[PDB]
Order: sequence, then structure tokens, then C-alpha cells
Amino acid sequence: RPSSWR
Amino acid sequence: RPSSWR
Amino acid sequence: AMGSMERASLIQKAKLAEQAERYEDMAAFMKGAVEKGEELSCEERNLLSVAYKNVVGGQRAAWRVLSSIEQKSNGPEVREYREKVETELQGVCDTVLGLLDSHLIKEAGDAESRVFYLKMKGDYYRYLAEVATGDDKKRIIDSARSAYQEAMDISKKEMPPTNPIRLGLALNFSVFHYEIANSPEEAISLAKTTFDEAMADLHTLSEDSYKDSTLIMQLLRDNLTLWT
Amino acid sequence: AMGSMERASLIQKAKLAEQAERYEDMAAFMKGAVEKGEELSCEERNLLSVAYKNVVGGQRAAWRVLSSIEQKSNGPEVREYREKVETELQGVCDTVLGLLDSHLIKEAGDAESRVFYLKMKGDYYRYLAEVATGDDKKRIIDSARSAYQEAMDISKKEMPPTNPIRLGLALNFSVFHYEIANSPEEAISLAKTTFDEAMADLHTLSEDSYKDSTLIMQLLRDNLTLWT
Ligand SMILES: N=C(N)c1cc(-c2ccccc2)c(CNC(=O)c2cccc3c2OCC3)s1
Ligand SMILES: N=C(N)c1cc(-c2ccccc2)c(CNC(=O)c2cccc3c2OCC3)s1
Ligand SMILES: N=C(N)c1cc(-c2ccccc2)c(CNC(=O)c2cccc3c2OCC3)s1
Ligand SMILES: N=C(N)c1cc(-c2ccccc2)c(CNC(=O)c2cccc3c2OCC3)s1
Ligand SMILES: [Cl-]
Ligand SMILES: [Cl-]
Repeated sequence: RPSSWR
Repeated sequence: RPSSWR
Repeated sequence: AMGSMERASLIQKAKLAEQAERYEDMAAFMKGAVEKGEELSCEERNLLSVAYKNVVGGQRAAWRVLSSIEQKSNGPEVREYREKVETELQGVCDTVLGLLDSHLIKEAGDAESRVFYLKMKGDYYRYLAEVATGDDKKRIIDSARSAYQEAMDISKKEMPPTNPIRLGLALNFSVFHYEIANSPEEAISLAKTTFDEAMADLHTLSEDSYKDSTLIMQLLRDNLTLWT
Repeated sequence: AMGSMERASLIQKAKLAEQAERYEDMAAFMKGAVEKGEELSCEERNLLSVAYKNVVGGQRAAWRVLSSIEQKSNGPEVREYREKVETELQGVCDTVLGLLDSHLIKEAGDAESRVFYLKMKGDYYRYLAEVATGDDKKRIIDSARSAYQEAMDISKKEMPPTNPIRLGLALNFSVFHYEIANSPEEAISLAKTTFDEAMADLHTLSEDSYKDSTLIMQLLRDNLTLWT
């Protein structure tokens, strides 16, 4: 899964 | 703190 | 529910709840603060975002576990419980979208506040899209795209390329393209141009802002490494 | 609340909730299963314990954060919010104790089940004691001691010294002595004699039971290392 703004 | 049965 | 508590006390308690890792409480306190009807400061917007991001994050993680188990099964219990979690998640998303629409976005004149809220709107329609399947998946997806797009337009006009809200917006819109809209090339293109334009602007920043901006650039880099 | 759901479906959903790290749901499902009125299996007792241990664990961790902030402060908001968390924690403890008293303990004939439930009773009075200050702290403490003591008496008579429930009971009673009852020498004595008598019984065990027992012995060792 890609990173979104944590 | 001491360990209790997690 | 929070109607009888002072706005300042709600904010104070949201910060305590964060320290205690009590994110459902944090979100309820910030919902109460929003419903006082006054605009939110930068710090207060971040408290709102942190609270609901953590609440919905737990729900999304649970939904993915259950959906995977459900898929592997190709009784009604797994479906029932996945539906229970899904309905709770949708309720949280609906609550956040309701706060943005009543009336955070319309009262946000500044680019910093308006972009922040429109990014949030995109994010919470995106979370609705992750679980959507009915007659409304396409409309949900287009609602996310529209919000993200308006935020992008304002941020490109009004903010420098290293602004952390602009960077986090571009990161999440890129994830939308890749994961939701089945547009991996758009996702890659957006991540790369955002990364490169931030790099070229780092020379203008203090040591502190430099650290702030490079932190989010690292997440753009991580996705490009996953995708290319 | 769970009255309309089949017992087997509640158990199934408790296991799903555990996999999804949804411990409040897990606890509600297991409360519903208990309230069906049938005894609980070994596996089902563990599901009950895991669920409420995780729920109350989050509450205790939050309470400690807030109590420390409150102490450092020597407005009413910190106290109010600590009280809110405390009341929620007490409610969870009261619910568990109510399940044990209505009617898990009275229907538990076997040593394995009766010791398990009496250990739980000691544990949840201990959690009440951690936050107690009123006219009832001493009575709460003595309720914990009494439950632990009855469990110890049965476990010493009916279980081998390496039994994991017996070991976990002794571990927690030792923590009670050290942290709650201001009896650190009793705590150290209990941990040491439990550790030594388990060591002397390991030769009777399979590789699997050996791993089970040594895992809890390691926690007894860790506390002795902290305390001596
Ligand atoms: N309580 C919390 N968890 C937070 C409170 C504040 C806060 C904001 C303003 C004033 C005081 C505190 C947070 C910052 N939020 C961001 O998005 C952010 C991310 C990266 C870099 C920067 C950012 O802002 C300025 C520079 S996070
Ligand atoms: N579809 C595209 N846009 C790309 C095709 C290729 C490519 C790869 C191999 C051979 C030929 C082309 C790319 C090379 N990666 C980058 O430039 C890049 C830039 C910034 C940050 C990161 C990057 O990679 C991981 C992290 S990006
Ligand atoms: N769902 C869960 N989290 C659990 C399900 C079961 C379970 C129990 C019986 C049958 C099937 C599963 C658990 C085990 N519980 C213990 O206390 C325990 C601890 C250490 C060693 C042993 C133990 O039991 C047998 C040996 S934990
Ligand atoms: N009050 C006591 N009962 C002790 C006094 C001393 C002592 C220390 C220094 C000098 C003289 C005496 C003890 C030594 N530790 C143990 O035996 C022990 C046994 C099992 C496991 C562990 C142990 O330690 C940490 C982990 S225990
Ligand atoms: Cl359900
Ligand atoms: Cl409160």
C-alpha cells in the first residue's frame, strides 16, 4: 500500500 | 512498571 | 453533546486526548469545537485532522482485514461484521464531510485554510470510495476528484511548491489516482513533478522548514519507488 | 444488545474482531456470549480475557498519562477529563466483575475454570484499586486479595507448578503485592518461589508446554530483576 500523508 | 500476564 | 462545554476547554481536552492516545475522544472534542461556529486556527485544524485520521485509520485497517477474510471465504457472520465496520467507517466519513460542508469550507477565505479543508474533503470521499460498490461509487469518486482538484488549483496559485499542506495534498491526490481512479500514470506524473518542484524550492527555506518539506518529499519518493 | 445473536456467531465474531484489532467489539461479543448462560470453554475464556484486557489496558494507559499531567499541575479541564477516563475504566471493570459474579464463578466447578475466573476477579479489582481513593480503597484492595488468595489455594492444590494459568496468577498476585498492597517483600517472595518451583517441574513437560511455561517464567524473572 502507498503512503498518504500519515 | 512491572510485568503482569500481558 | 459538547454544546455545554467552552470552546477553549474542548481544545484543551483535544490536546490531552491526543497525549493519552484517546483519538475517539479527541475527535468528539474537535467536532464540538467546530460546532461552536468559529473558524479554526492552523493548530486547531491539525488537531481536527489528526483526530479523525486516527479514528478512520483504525476502521480502514479493520475493514481491510475483514474484507480479505471475506474474499478468502469467497455462514453470514464475516459479511455481517465487515458490514458493521463498514457502516461505522461511513458514519465517521459522513460526520467529517458534514463538518466541512457546515460550515468550515464556506467560511475559509485564506488559501491555507481553504486548501486544508478541501484536501480533507478529498481524503474522506476517498475513504468512502475504498469501500464503495453501489450505484454511487462513480459519484463518490468524482466528488473526491473535484475536491482534490480545487485544492490543487488554489495551492498552485497561492502557495510555494514546498508548502507542507500543498505537498501532502499532492501526495494524497497521487494516491487517489493510483488506488482509486485506476490512473497509475497520472499518479506517477503528479508525484514526480511535485517532488522535482519542491526540490528546486528548498534553497529558499530555513533549516526548520527544510526539515518539514523534506519529510513529505520522502513519502513522495517512497511511492515513486513502489510504482516505477 | 447481543441477545438476538447466536452464541456461535458471537464467538465467531469475537475471533474476527481480535484479528481486526477491534477489542471493544471483541469484548461486547464475548459479553453477549457469556450472557447466553452457558459455561465457557478454555478457548472462550481466553477470548474473554484478551478482549477486556486490551480494552482496560488502553484505559489504564490513558489514565496514567492524564494523572501524571494532573499531578504536574498540582482550570478544571485536566481533572474533568481524567475523571471521564476513570469513570469509563471503572465501568468496564464493573461489567467484567458483574459477569464473573453473574454467573461465571458459581458455575465453574473445574479447577482450571474456577482459578481462571478468580484470577480475573483479582485483576479487575486490582485495576479498580489503581484509581481508588475514597472510603472504599481498602475494601477494594481486600476484595482483590481475597479473590487472588482463593485462586492461589485452588491452584496449589489442583494444578502443577508449571501450569500457565497458575503461573500467570502468581505473577499478577505478586504485582498486586508490590504495586497495590505496599508489600514488596511478599511480592518478591512469591515471584521467587513460583519461579523456582516451576523450574523444578520443567522436566515433566513436552517441548510445547515447556515453551508455554518458560514464557511466563521470563516475566517472573523480569520483575525479580526490577525488584532485587
Ligand atoms: N497537535 C498536533 N498533532 C499538531 C499541532 C501542530 C501545530 C501547528 C501550528 C502551530 C502549532 C502546532 C502540527 C503541525 N501540523 C502540520 O501539518 C505540519 C506538518 C509539517 C510541517 C509543519 C506543519 O505545520 C507547521 C510546519 S501537528
Ligand atoms: N514513469 C516514470 N516517470 C519514471 C520512469 C523511470 C525509469 C526507471 C528506469 C529506467 C528508465 C526510467 C523513473 C526513474 N525514477 C525517478 O526518476 C525518481 C525520481 C525521484 C524519486 C524517485 C525516483 O524513482 C524512485 C524514487 S521515473
Ligand atoms: N484467541 C486467543 N488470543 C487465544 C486462544 C487460545 C486457545 C486456548 C485453548 C484452545 C485453543 C486456543 C489461547 C491460549 N491461552 C492461554 O492462556 C495460554 C497461554 C500460554 C500457554 C497455553 C495457553 O493455553 C494452552 C497453553 S489465546
Ligand atoms: N530479596 C531476595 N529474595 C533476593 C536477594 C538477592 C541478592 C542479590 C544480591 C546479593 C545478595 C542477594 C536475590 C538474587 N536474585 C535471584 O536469586 C533471582 C532468582 C531468579 C530470577 C532472578 C533473580 O534475580 C533477578 C532475576 S533475590
Ligand atoms: Cl456484526
Ligand atoms: Cl471531560
